Amino acid sequence: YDVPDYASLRSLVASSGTLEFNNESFNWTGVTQNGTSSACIRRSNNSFFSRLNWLTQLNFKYPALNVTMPNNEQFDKLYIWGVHHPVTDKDQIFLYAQSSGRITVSTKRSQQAVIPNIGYRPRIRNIPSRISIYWTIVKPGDILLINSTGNLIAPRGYFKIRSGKSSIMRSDA
Amino acid sequence: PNIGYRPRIRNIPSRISIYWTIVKPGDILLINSTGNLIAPRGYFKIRSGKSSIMRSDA
Amino acid sequence: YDVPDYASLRSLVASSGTLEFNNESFNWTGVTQNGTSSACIRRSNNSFFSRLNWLTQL
Amino acid sequence: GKTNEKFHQIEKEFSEVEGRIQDLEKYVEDTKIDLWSYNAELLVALENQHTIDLT
Ligand SMILES: *[C@@H]1O[C@H](CO)[C@@H](O[C@@H]2O[C@H](CO)[C@@H](O[C@@H]3O[C@H](CO[C@H]4O[C@H](CO)[C@@H](O)[C@H](O)[C@@H]4O)[C@@H](O)[C@H](O[C@H]4O[C@H](CO)[C@@H](O)[C@H](O)[C@@H]4O)[C@@H]3O)[C@H](O)[C@H]2NC(C)=O)[C@H](O)[C@H]1NC(C)=O
Ligand SMILES: *[C@@H]1O[C@H](CO)[C@@H](O[C@@H]2O[C@H](CO)[C@@H](O[C@@H]3O[C@H](CO[C@H]4O[C@H](CO)[C@@H](O)[C@H](O)[C@@H]4O)[C@@H](O)[C@H](O[C@H]4O[C@H](CO)[C@@H](O)[C@H](O)[C@@H]4O)[C@@H]3O)[C@H](O)[C@H]2NC(C)=O)[C@H](O)[C@H]1NC(C)=O
Ligand SMILES: *[C@@H]1O[C@H](CO)[C@@H](O[C@@H]2O[C@H](CO)[C@@H](O[C@@H]3O[C@H](CO[C@H]4O[C@H](CO)[C@@H](O)[C@H](O)[C@@H]4O)[C@@H](O)[C@H](O[C@H]4O[C@H](CO)[C@@H](O)[C@H](O)[C@@H]4O)[C@@H]3O)[C@H](O)[C@H]2NC(C)=O)[C@H](O)[C@H]1NC(C)=O
Ligand SMILES: *[C@@H]1O[C@H](CO)[C@@H](O[C@@H]2O[C@H](CO)[C@@H](O[C@@H]3O[C@H](CO[C@H]4O[C@H](CO)[C@@H](O)[C@H](O)[C@@H]4O)[C@@H](O)[C@H](O[C@H]4O[C@H](CO)[C@@H](O)[C@H](O)[C@@H]4O)[C@@H]3O)[C@H](O)[C@H]2NC(C)=O)[C@H](O)[C@H]1NC(C)=O
Ligand SMILES: *[C@@H]1O[C@H](CO)[C@@H](O)[C@H](O)[C@H]1NC(C)=O
Ligand SMILES: *[C@@H]1O[C@H](CO)[C@@H](O)[C@H](O)[C@H]1NC(C)=O
Ligand SMILES: *[C@@H]1O[C@H](CO)[C@@H](O)[C@H](O)[C@H]1NC(C)=O
Ligand SMILES: *[C@@H]1O[C@H](CO)[C@@H](O)[C@H](O)[C@H]1NC(C)=O
Repeated sequence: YDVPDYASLRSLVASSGTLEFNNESFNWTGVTQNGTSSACIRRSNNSFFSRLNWLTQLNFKYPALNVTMPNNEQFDKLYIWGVHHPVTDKDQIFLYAQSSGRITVSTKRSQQAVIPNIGYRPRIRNIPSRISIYWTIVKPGDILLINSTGNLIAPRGYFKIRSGKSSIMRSDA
Repeated sequence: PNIGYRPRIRNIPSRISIYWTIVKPGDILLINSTGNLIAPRGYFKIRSGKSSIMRSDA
Repeated sequence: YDVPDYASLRSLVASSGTLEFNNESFNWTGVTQNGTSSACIRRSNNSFFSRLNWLTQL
Repeated sequence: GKTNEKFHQIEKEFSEVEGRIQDLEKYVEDTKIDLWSYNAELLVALENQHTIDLT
């Protein structure tokens, strides 16, 4: 993976001091969820990140995903989603069945539009692809709308965020 | 432009992104587009002074 | 609307402290200017931002 | 009556949480406030020491 803004995500998560992950039931229809990879082994089995969801074509089809998730609670939500960049046009057609993907995650106050960039990268653990990870903060009363047509690493739920005295440290003591 | 859906505000699901351009004296502003352009109507005069902005309810 | 850099535009405009808008005659040919919207009402009529211009096909 | 005037400064209070830039502005403002708070304590305590001594 490769976070485009590593220091920004590392600061607000460390300042919250909590990882209370709550699962939310989305409506991913027409796609195959729970995609696994051979470079991320869990209990001698192929697995992925536990807080993300890899979406893959179903019966050589991939309908456009228009799934909303309103925030009716009284605290801010931190959604962690990702964009997967393939290596070749053959792998893009094999995985998402569309030669040009696009991901749009928008709220009432902000919008994020990330287009995948197919290309080669240096191999890490015999994998030449990369994943870019973005975060979205949803206010109370705001509505999270996720629209994409491929190459989307869907989130599994929201991360609770608060303000406290927590911080981060780099030491070997 | 990025075509896509957004949450509806005042029964409108579209968005407008706003950018600013500063033109120096002697510089030439060239605007080229083929669609989805919100054209400006004129320039805004800008100077340097003691002005500022403030958020209060007094 | 949605400004990609809200704090940058809000800072330089407030530091200037003036809004002397001057109209400039452009050359928008082949398009229909003065596009209006139903979500921005002015004097019980459909209108838009007074400092912008919406371009639509002709 | 020996004050100094400042017109335009950075934003010192924030509503939406941001990344590195918002953390830097909250640290520059906190550095100036704590340094001037110590300078006010040292100036008053030094002047009070001399005023009692001369009296
Ligand atoms: C565009 O340019 C890039 C350069 O960045 C090329 O990327 C290289 O591609 C080659 C071949 O595809 C890669 O080589 C592969 O490396 C894998 C990892 O190597 C480690 O593991 C092996 C053991 O498996 C060790 O021996 C090795 O020392 C490393 O520790 C290997 O697993 C691959 O093995 C394959 O070939 C061998 C024969 O040599 C077979 O026996 C295997 O079964 C398997 O098929 C392979 O060697 C290389 O790592 C890539 N990166 C770099 C930086 O070079 C792109 O390939 C190129 N584009 C095109 C279209 O060619
Ligand atoms: C945000 O979320 C929305 C909601 O899903 C998405 O909207 C869908 O986008 C997909 C994009 O692929 C649309 O699928 C395409 O629809 C086209 C519309 O054609 C219909 O209408 C015409 C009349 O205008 C009829 O004549 C025609 O028969 C259809 O009934 C199709 O033309 C497209 O066809 C393409 O795919 C087929 C394979 O299925 C190829 O054979 C074709 O050659 C062609 O390449 C395609 O089916 C879908 O219709 C949209 N839904 C709605 C409700 O509008 C947004 O895309 C999404 N935004 C983003 C950025 O992802
Ligand atoms: C992809 O996913 C997004 C989710 O973000 C969908 O967006 C929603 O779309 C629906 C329908 O298109 C929207 O619902 C509409 O809301 C409008 C505003 O609602 C306010 O005003 C009405 C009074 O007009 C109040 O009753 C209401 O409480 C709100 O205060 C309504 O004006 C619309 O009314 C239409 O339907 C009714 C019947 O229910 C008719 O009587 C009307 O004449 C009119 O035709 C409508 O209800 C909704 O707001 C959108 N956003 C969200 C966050 O849900 C996209 O539609 C979806 N893409 C596709 C292709 O489906
Ligand atoms: C910056 O500003 C410049 C100045 O206007 C813009 O340049 C124009 O760009 C448009 C883009 O659409 C050009 O329009 C296209 O011109 C093509 C050139 O074809 C001519 O030349 C060939 C020989 O090379 C002749 O054989 C042919 O008959 C033409 O005389 C056309 O092929 C295009 O056709 C497309 O549209 C028609 C519908 O009108 C379709 O039927 C076609 O299938 C095809 O899709 C089109 O007409 C225009 O020519 C450019 N002008 C100049 C002077 O170069 C830049 O685009 C602009 N930059 C940006 C980023 O906006
Ligand atoms: C999921 O989306 C499909 C769209 O075809 C819709 O029919 C279905 O009711 C949705 N399910 C839920 C739980 O929203
Ligand atoms: C995906 O896996 C999770 C747990 O790993 C499970 O709760 C969920 O039902 C699975 N979904 C599908 C479609 O298999
Ligand atoms: C506007 O552009 C057209 C291009 O067709 C040109 O003929 C005309 O002279 C221009 N008008 C002005 C005022 O520059
Ligand atoms: C657009 O409106 C302005 C004032 O609202 C007017 O001066 C201008 O002539 C109009 N242009 C067109 C093409 O109608």
